[PDB]
Amino acid sequence: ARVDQTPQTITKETGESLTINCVLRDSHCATSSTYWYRKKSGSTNEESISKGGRYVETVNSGSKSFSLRINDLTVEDSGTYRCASECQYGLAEYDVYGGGTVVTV
Amino acid sequence: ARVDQTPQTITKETGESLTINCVLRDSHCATSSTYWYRKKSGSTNEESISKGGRYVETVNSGSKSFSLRINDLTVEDSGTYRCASECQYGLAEYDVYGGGTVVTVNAAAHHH
Amino acid sequence: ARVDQTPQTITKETGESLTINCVLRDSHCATSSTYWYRKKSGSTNEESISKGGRYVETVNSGSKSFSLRINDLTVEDSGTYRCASECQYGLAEYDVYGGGTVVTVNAAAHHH
Amino acid sequence: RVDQTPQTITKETGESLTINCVLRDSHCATSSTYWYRKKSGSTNEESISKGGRYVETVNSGSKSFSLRINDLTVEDSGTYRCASECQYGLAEYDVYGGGTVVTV
Amino acid sequence: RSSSRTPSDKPVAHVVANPQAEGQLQWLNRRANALLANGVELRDNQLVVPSEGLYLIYSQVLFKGQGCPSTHVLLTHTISRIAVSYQTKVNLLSAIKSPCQRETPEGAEAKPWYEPIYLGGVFQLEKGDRLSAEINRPDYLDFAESGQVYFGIIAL
Amino acid sequence: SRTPSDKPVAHVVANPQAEGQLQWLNRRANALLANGVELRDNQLVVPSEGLYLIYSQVLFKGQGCPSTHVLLTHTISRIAVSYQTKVNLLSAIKSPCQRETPEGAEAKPWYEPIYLGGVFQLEKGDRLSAEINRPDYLDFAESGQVYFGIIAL
Amino acid sequence: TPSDKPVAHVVANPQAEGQLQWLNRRANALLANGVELRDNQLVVPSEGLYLIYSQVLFKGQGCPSTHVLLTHTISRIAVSYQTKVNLLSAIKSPCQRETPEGAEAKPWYEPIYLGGVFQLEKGDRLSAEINRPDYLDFAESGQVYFGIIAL
Amino acid sequence: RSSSRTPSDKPVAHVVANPQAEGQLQWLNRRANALLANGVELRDNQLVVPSEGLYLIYSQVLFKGQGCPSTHVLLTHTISRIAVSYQTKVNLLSAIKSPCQRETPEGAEAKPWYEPIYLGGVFQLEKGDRLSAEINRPDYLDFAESGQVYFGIIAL
Repeated sequence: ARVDQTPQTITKETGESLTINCVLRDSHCATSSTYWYRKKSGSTNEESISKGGRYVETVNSGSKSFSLRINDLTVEDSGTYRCASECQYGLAEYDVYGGGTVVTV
Repeated sequence: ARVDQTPQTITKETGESLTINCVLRDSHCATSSTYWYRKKSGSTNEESISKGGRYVETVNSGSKSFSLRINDLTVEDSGTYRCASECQYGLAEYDVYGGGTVVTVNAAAHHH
Repeated sequence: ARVDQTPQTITKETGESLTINCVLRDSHCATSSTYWYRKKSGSTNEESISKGGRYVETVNSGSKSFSLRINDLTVEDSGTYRCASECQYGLAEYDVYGGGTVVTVNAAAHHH
Repeated sequence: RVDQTPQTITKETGESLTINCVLRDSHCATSSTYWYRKKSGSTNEESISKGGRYVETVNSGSKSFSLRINDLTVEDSGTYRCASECQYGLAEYDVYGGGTVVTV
Repeated sequence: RSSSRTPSDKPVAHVVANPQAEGQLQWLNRRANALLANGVELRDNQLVVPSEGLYLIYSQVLFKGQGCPSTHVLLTHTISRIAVSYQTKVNLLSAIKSPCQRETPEGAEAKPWYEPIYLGGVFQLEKGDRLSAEINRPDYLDFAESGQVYFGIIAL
Repeated sequence: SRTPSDKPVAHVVANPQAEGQLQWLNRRANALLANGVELRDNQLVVPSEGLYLIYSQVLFKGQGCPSTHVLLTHTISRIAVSYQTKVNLLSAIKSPCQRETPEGAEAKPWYEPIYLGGVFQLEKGDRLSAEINRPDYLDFAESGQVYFGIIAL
Repeated sequence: TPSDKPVAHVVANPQAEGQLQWLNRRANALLANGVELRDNQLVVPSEGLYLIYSQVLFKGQGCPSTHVLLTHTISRIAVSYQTKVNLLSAIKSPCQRETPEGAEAKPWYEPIYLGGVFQLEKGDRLSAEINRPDYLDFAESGQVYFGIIAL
Repeated sequence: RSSSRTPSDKPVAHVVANPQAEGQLQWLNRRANALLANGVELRDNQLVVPSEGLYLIYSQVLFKGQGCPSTHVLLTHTISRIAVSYQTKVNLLSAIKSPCQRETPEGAEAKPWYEPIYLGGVFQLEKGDRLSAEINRPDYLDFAESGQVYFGIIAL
């Protein structure tokens, strides 16, 4: 079905950069107006991601996929990776989602 | 019988601690990759229990048995708890399940 | 009734002529598009009768009615006969059907 | 497979039909062309000859090849199912299609 | 002997179930009070959109049985779309109905039950999109009379 | 572990706790899906060109025989990159119920199984699918009554 | 990038009037690497262990009379023992009783499948046959088939 | 006056029921077109896997009765596996069939019924695994003619 996020469930080591990729399967969404949502494990409020250096958008326009990077994984690193995109055709405007959980021991 | 939950029907009081034991019967399943799932009474969606705080886990690979002690028990945490394990030998990878239900009664509040 | 064949139960002699008439009641159907279908005892194939020779079809647009005289009455042609026509008004085009059975037995042949 | 173009034809005596079939399997080639006429209403089947006046406009780009039929009276009316032999590896087969012409 | 007056219209389709067909959902258009014109094609129980634009999709199914066995029966009815842009079948309109919660009748002279389902909505469709109406249990279809099962789109 | 690996293989079994649908599972005791065969959308993906053996069994059970006259079918299909159309490779049909629902001495559970098997030449990326028309008579209450698998010979 | 070993999968011709005739020049069917189809028979080209399988689907448009018994057998006549012997066999009664008495016909379907591993030698003749070729349902997709593969 | 000419290697077995077994399912290999070689054992009507690897399991059983005594008849046929890792009998392949749908000579005579059942699948087996083909009613077996009942494995 639509939107297949590659790292769905990840278990990484303290200090290890985990890369999160989302691959679009609906050929109507654009990888240019990409959005990222994190919900840190244990909270029930969805926060946004400010991509400022540590989170790099290694978007691949060929595969209609976008990527995100973390660095020096911490020990409090707990959060569910959710990606979104602002698809747009003629009239209709919608968004699409994926799925992803992170665990750091 | 490919994973055996010992406490099938339990009745504890709010503020207690129940231990559920699971013993492996397939020598291909490992005591390292164990998982627990609960289904809250009256709901259909099965939720996945997280490892931290109230849920302490004792694992012994020698006897291939793992347990899940549940502390600070409330009356809203009554449901069917299952244990799980990841098995892998040759080209095969599968999982195994169990079953066991908990019922919690309350303790009222002495109103003078 | 969207076309009605008049003869329902017919009893003919060894080798004679059965006449089946169908009258168009829908002014959307044209007498310029006629089709015929017959059935055989226990058989499951809808066959198309051809217009020529032993199968005679007469069309008169005034009453919007057509007939089918069949001669040389073999007794293996015992079955339910339906008629059809092509109707088309505006953006719609459809066809209509009927129903009616024929039965014929044999004779003594005078082989003394 | 096979996409024979003359689906329903009821032309009048004296016409000319070009019969093209389009291949959908990348195993079938426009190399093995052939048609199986029916000669009015028969209870068997016949064939049809090629190599000269009954030649085709075979075009591999559209994966269609033709059948030039002239002076149609009543012997040039029948079911011209189309056929081709497809081959990829250890498999060898042929495929059929469909298309009829009628001249009054 | 017939005639036709001014059509002047746009893509339309209204197909009806085959009455003399066994347990299957086969759509027909060459039957009284049915339409399939102006480019809409019925390929394989599917409607082919001939041009990009907004369409209205509708369908009705009537389920009838002459008794309720005990097996928890759920009657479903869905209109789906497979698009050229996203080639996965997704539901646009759906409905579910439980025909009988009543304990398996130990004796009622069969108790014939009737349950209908209707679906309708407006959607944006693209060129070459294939719409499909389906049901889960074709053994309870009541295609006896007409207008009891149908399926259609209309270019608004 | 003491043994080596081999050639593309798959043996998937129906989900017992999915009453109402035919979901193929591979992460269950005595099931296989390895060496390149992918399970995408209830479909097996051929990992390499070659000769494969495909098989599937389904067991149908119903309570009493109603007067609906149902036809039970079971088919294995292949949609190839070479021919992008659903074609059936193996098929079988069975009519289980002739007589009407008993009006005296009722509840008559009938059981009818169906088995399919054959060898075919498949290409890379071909998606194989085993399906049935009436998934309401499935008897997955016991182990290995419904299954589906391929193995490259 | 080729493939090898004797293989065969033949399917009945739908245009075969009341008879079980095996065909090979159709889409999903193979017969290569030495296997010959002679007189409705498969000829093993090399000695080894082969996998033999076949299915036939029986259809009738009503219960005719008494009890008809449907059989389907794969037989082998070898160069070492020149008699046709049955390797795999199955019997099935398609109609139980209640031949249609006035009430309309009720088409019944009964399939039968056979499969096993056997040792075949050079020149052996395998044949799949059924007793009532008048109830054959060879309509479209492979409902009846017969094949071998060198393991 | 004997010899051999071909080697062959794959552990294989194809055993057939004993015709002189009046009321039981005893598997035999010393019959014309039957095989059991390259290490496979048959311990107490059970096949013993000689090496770990991928095997193909198949079996057919044919049931015959000369009349239906009571509607309540269930024909079952299952292939079991006991592994060294999990010492309990588990079903690998199973099938059930009901030969008699009510009736029970209410207006008929001794109506001989025949019902075959076939089982097949691929499994990964380890050294020492004991496979067993069993049936619930050993009195309805029809092994009177030929290859109608059998059971076999082959290492692919």
